[PDB]
Amino acid sequence: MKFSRDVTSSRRKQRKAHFGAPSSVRRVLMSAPLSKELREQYKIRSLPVRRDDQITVIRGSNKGREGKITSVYRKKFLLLIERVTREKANGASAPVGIDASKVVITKLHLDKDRKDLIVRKGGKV
Amino acid sequence: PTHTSKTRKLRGHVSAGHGRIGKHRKHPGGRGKAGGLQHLRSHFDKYHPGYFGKVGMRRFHLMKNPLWRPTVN
Amino acid sequence: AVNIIKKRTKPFKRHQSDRFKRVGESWRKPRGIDSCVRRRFRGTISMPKIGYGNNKKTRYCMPNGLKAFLVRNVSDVELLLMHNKTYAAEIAGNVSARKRVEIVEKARALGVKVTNAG
Amino acid sequence: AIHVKGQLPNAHFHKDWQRYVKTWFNQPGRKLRRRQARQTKAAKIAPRPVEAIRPAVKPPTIRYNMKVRAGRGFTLEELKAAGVSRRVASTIGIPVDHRRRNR
Amino acid sequence: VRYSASPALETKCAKARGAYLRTHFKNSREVAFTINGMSLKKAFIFLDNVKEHKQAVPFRRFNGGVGRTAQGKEFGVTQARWPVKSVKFFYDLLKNAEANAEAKGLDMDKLIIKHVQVNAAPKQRRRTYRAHGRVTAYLSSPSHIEIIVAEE
Amino acid sequence: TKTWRKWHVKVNQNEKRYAISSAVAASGVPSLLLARGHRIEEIPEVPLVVDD
Amino acid sequence: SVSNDLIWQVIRDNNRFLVKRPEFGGIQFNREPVNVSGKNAQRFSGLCNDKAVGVQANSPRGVVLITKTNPKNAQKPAKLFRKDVIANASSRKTYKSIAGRIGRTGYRDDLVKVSVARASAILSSQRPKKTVA
Amino acid sequence: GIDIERHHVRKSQRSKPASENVYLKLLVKLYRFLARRTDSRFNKAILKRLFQSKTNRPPISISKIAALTSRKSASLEGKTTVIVGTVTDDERLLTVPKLSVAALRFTKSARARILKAGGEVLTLDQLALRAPTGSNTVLLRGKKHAREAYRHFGFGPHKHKAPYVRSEGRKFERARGRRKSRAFKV
RNA sequence: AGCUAAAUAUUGGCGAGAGACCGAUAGCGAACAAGUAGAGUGAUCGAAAGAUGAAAAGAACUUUGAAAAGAGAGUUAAAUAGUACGUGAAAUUGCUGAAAGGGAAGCAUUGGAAAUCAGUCUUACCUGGGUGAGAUCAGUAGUGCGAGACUAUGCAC
RNA sequence: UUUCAAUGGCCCGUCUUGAAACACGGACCAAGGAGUCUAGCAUCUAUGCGAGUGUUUGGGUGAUGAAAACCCAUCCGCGAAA
RNA sequence: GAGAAGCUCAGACGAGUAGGCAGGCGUGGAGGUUUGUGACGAAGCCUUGGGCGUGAGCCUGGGUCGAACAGCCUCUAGUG
RNA sequence: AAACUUUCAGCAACGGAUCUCUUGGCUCUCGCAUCGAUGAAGAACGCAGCGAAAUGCGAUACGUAAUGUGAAUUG
Repeated sequence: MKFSRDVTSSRRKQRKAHFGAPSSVRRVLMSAPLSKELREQYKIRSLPVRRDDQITVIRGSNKGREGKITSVYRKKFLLLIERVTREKANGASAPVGIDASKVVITKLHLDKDRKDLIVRKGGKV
Repeated sequence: PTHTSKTRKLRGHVSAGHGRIGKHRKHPGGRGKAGGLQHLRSHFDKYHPGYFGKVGMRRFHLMKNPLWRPTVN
Repeated sequence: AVNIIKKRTKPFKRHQSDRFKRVGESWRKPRGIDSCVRRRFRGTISMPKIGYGNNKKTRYCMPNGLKAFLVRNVSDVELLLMHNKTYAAEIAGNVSARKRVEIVEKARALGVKVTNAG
Repeated sequence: AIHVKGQLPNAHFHKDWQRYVKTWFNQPGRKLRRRQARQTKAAKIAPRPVEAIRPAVKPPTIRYNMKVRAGRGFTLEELKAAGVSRRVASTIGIPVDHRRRNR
Repeated sequence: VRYSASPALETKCAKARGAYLRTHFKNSREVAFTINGMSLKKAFIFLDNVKEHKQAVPFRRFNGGVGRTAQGKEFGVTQARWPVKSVKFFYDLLKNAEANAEAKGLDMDKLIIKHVQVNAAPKQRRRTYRAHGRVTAYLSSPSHIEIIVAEE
Repeated sequence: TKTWRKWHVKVNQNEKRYAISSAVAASGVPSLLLARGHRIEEIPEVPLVVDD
Repeated sequence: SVSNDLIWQVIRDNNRFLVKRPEFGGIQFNREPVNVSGKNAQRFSGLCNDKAVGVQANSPRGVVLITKTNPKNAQKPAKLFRKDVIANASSRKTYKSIAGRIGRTGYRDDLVKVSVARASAILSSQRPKKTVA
Repeated sequence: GIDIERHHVRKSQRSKPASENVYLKLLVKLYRFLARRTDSRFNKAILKRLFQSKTNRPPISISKIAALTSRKSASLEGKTTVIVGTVTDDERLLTVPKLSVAALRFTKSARARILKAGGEVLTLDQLALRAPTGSNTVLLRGKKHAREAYRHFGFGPHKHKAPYVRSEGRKFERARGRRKSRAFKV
């Protein structure tokens, strides 16, 4: 149960904030859990998703599909992963968007900002 | 509550308990207690005698604190 | 539950419901100042009256002498363990087929008749 | 028209009274606001007493002259008798009432 | 899509339809009623005769104020007309149904029009101007037409 | 609808205390707890008092 | 203060084990574990009466006798109820055991017939099904 | 067709209390059996008064009980008094005698004064235990017309009843129609 | 002649937390590019209009047609979801099937004709009784004092 | 359920002494659609207390999480005298 | 025993506008309760099938449908 | 006997009711005090790679400087 007077339990307000959040907020919103090995290594439960990230799908029809995040569609809260597509009528390939919470990261895209974020969150590198 | 009101029982009855002849028109005998000396006299004189008229002498700026005197037996 | 006799089997349709589609067949008491139905003129439709009431001993009983008790689950069916010869289970329409199978099996085990089995 | 039992009606609602209706839905909020304000005042003036010392006076009517209540401030004669200057009384928290006199 | 009825073999029938066709619904209904139940070739011959005024389409339901001709005695009525626009829409649909039957490989010698139906499409609205500054509706009555042909 | 509708209802303090006392006495009756729907079949004692 | 009549007055029209249906003129059922007759009556209600008897279906076979203990344990629901289980023997033996433990002891003489009937119904429900396929 | 007059057909009495008090229901249940299985009219009177409303069951004071039970030609020394209602305390009675009173309910002051004076207080079920047929019991009821509504009831010309006024004093129904100096008197 | 905080008001503005309120003819006029479209010279007046699908995967290709489109196909859990898209009533309309009809129809009572629906009882308990196996029951009797009740154990086999 | 046969059956609502009326409204259907709330008064009923009765003008537990529940003092309203 | 608000026996009676009273049916929301119903299909809708009640209405079979809904004791109203 | 008309049912139409949702409205409560000649509110005209509306902006024109986050915008 929430107690803070600055915390709103209104469903209307919560939905408005979620569906109207800007790109910076949506980046934090689109977060994926780390694998078990990554959890031991970095002492971090989950991180926001990013491009060039190796993930495997846990839910949905494309379960057990390993791939690297090719793009992050924050406008639609979707992740476009490599080789995760479906055939259109004419034979072209249309990528299938996957929610961030439905995938688990198996290999981070390490950089200065990513390492600084991990250390800031209190995790081993 | 509303569900125990007479209005619920009057649903389906056209006149709503106010009659077909006399109906429930707006004020048909005036507003308030007007007419107590002309057409409400039969009610005023029977149930509120002494309503019209002046009796006694006025007292300007009456203050009840000097007159305060409750009694005990 | 023996020799069940119904005084009237017609459903007391509302006046002029057969003529106007905006007028439903659900009974409404006519309250017109010139209502021939209310005045009960010869040849007009009959109005529901307390005299049409059926015998208290045979009231609410189905032609088989039972009363259709609505049941929604196996726990509801178990309520008729002792009243097997007076109540018959009627499975609720919103009950899924998977739960309806269990309801039918329990009713068969308890001997309770099912009005809408299968 | 009047045809029922009881006293004659006396309702004073011949004006636009509906635009000047005062509700009290903010009563618990006002109570909390006043409590918070006096708690803040107590904290900011600590360790000084929250309420200043007040004199004991007799109400001015026969209806209440047998009781004792709290006055506004101590008279100059009372302050002089007690040995407190009128200028120092305010500094040390003693209210001064120049209008009241000791008869 | 869903058709009104099909109580026959689905492998020996062909279908055609046309939606929101700007032709008179009443005239299309009369043409459909007349051409229902006849063979495809005789239907084409009859439609050509209606084109050339050799034969007429009887008006049985929407016949209010319809003129009388001697060509209605074939169908036993007095009121008959020659709806050219409706006949052409039906001719095109019958040709499409024939093409579908040819694609299906059906025997195009016993093809009989088993089903034909006309429904009222949503009305297109225009305005006409009346006396004393009045504006009044000038709606059209388009038709949905479906045709099923099958072996006899 | 107007805001000045009588939303709040006043009850005498004695009546409120009567209702609270009745509720406490009812809570002390094991049969009433079962009737209200509390699963107290295996409870050791009613009223149930635990250590400080 | 608190009596069986008072408890019945409180729970007669509002309690967990009462199933009320407006059909057939307002019928009622009682689902109390210590109520054998199944009717919503104070005499047959196990929540009030100090001496109460109930019959339940034993798993996987048999019946269970529910007997309220001494009234001194009314404030101790853990010890208030007594469970008895019959062996997988003849129905005649089960009825005789129930009659001995209910009627011949003077516990509830008016409930022996309904207890035997409920035990018979439970056993007749538990008997194997002659599936006519 | 039958020509029968129906005037006193539906009885205008109460067959059960209008209240939902469970304890009053238990008292009614006990006295229904008592009145039905006994020939004493005391039990029937108690049962009838148990149905009565609050306005039909006025309170009675201990001073009134003492005054009624201490009459010279009364011979009421140590017998029980029965009232179906509330027993109130009269503080004007400085010394309370020893009284045995049975009532539906007692006020705290009245019960304390009765107990202090060596008397006893019993409920209706206790009274039924002591005197099942109401033998040697002084049955009383409070003054029914002491209510404020009865000083207004029957108001009219020359009825000398209290009018419904919003205040008191002059300028409130003490003018024409109430004195000879202003047209007519009442 | 003059100044002065606090307790007080606040259908405007800004920020925040809620609701026994309304659920698209409701709730603000405006849930939608609403004081917008549009009307009047002008002051002013002032709407209507929410929902495919989880994801466009928004129907490749063949064929008929001038085309719009149709028929095959294809996607989908669903096209009884195809953008004229959640479900999809009534008024009204077409086809099919049944019935009736001599200047109204509709209704009520009774019955015929045609169509249609349920009544599975001889489940279950029990008397007699052919074949059949089987740790064998009451009466006994031993195991918190009299006595009624019962679980377990040896005889009774 | 449909239809047939015999008998009976005037179009509903409304004003009205009187409506089938040559009196008025009603072409059809869907959705909406009219005794509500408040300041009082009167009767009756229920509840609590009772010569008393009324905690919420206000103050406290208060900070937690508190428009709630709970507690608290002096006045005051009505009644106890006309 | 017979939801004592229960059970049981007997007698008489039954028109109704305006109007009065009582007991009930139905709708939206709230508290309590029902190891309550439900994607193995809730609500809604259609129905040339069935059942109950004098009636307001309710339950159910068969289709369509896709995400919530109901019984009982009370509270409440922009409730027919 | 057809056609026609009427009634019902099954499919297909017209229409958008019912059901379920809702970044909306309404109401209540709490907190705050900040427009302008150093040019306000409002109006007009323009600004994007493809832009009429809304939002934002002003020839430095869906904007520049500075700070924060850290791989996107998306048709």
